[PDB]
Amino acid sequence: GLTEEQRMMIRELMDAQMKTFDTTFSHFKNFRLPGVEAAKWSQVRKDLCSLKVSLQLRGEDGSVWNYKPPADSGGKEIFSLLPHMADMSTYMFKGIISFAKVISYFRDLPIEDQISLLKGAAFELCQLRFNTVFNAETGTWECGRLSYCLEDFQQLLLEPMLKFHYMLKKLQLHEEEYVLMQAISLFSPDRPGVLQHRVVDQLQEQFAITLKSYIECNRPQPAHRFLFLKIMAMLTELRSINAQHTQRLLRIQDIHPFATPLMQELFGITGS
Ligand SMILES: C[C@]12CC[C@@H]3c4ccc(O)cc4CC[C@H]3[C@@H]1CC[C@@H]2O
Ligand SMILES: ClC1=C(Cl)[C@]2(Cl)[C@@H]3C[C@@H](Cl)[C@@H](Cl)[C@@H]3[C@@]1(Cl)C2(Cl)Cl
Repeated sequence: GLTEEQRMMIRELMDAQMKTFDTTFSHFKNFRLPGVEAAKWSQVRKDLCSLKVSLQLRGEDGSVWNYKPPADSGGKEIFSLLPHMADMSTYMFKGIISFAKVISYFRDLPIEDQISLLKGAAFELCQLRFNTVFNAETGTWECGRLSYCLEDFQQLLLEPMLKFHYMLKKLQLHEEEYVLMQAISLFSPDRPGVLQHRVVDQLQEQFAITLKSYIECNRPQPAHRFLFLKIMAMLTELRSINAQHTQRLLRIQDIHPFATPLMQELFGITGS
């Protein structure tokens, strides 16, 4: 029940996803691993312990390395996973940038708006891709040979990022619905610095109409009533999480620098 333009739109998004999402993380390599003002620190300590994961690395030979993080003992040990997480997020950001550049509607925007949209949406598209490898039964992001497992229930769901991942996963979305969510987030007309507000706003409305129509054509079941509105509400929540997490990053960076060059670009840090 989709128009020709709508089916072409979904095809181009699925094509871009297929070419730029390394779903087995086969090409994520050479990453760092953990080794073998007072009111600012209190806040940064609160920021960093809201996400506690162990790390597992499965070797191509069948060997397994497992890392269990330290407890907070009021010292620098809270930063032990930051270099690794910077490398993983940088890796994800490159895939996201490649995704945008493959899409015709994005290529056709002026380069300054391309940049402003990527700065605005890179984190959100990263989270959307990570949700597709999240295992909600085991609390683990399964990234090929790497796994990130939440450390020991309804308590962890208090953290908005974690509640987001569990709630989005339980909607049991199709690949097409995920990539349309990525498009709607990418083409957000109200990101800081956007000039072609009207063009971006019209593109976003078309991706949202395509998603609403896709759901109406392919999901008649009572469990999926209001699915389109649930997704849109999740995208609003993701924007709030984006703003919250950007402020945590800048606080951590202020007292303990760790952002990679690509992270600095996307998040406004100039090097001075
Ligand atoms: C997720 C946190 C805020 C967002 C931070 C971030 C945000 C963006 C990014 O590219 C990398 C990282 C690594 C550290 C993350 C933090 C670790 C704990 C904190 O909640
Ligand atoms: Cl998404 C995101 C990724 Cl990707 C990183 Cl590198 C990390 C990897 C897995 Cl554990 C997800 Cl939950 C986290 C965060 Cl919030 C961070 Cl910590 Cl940004």
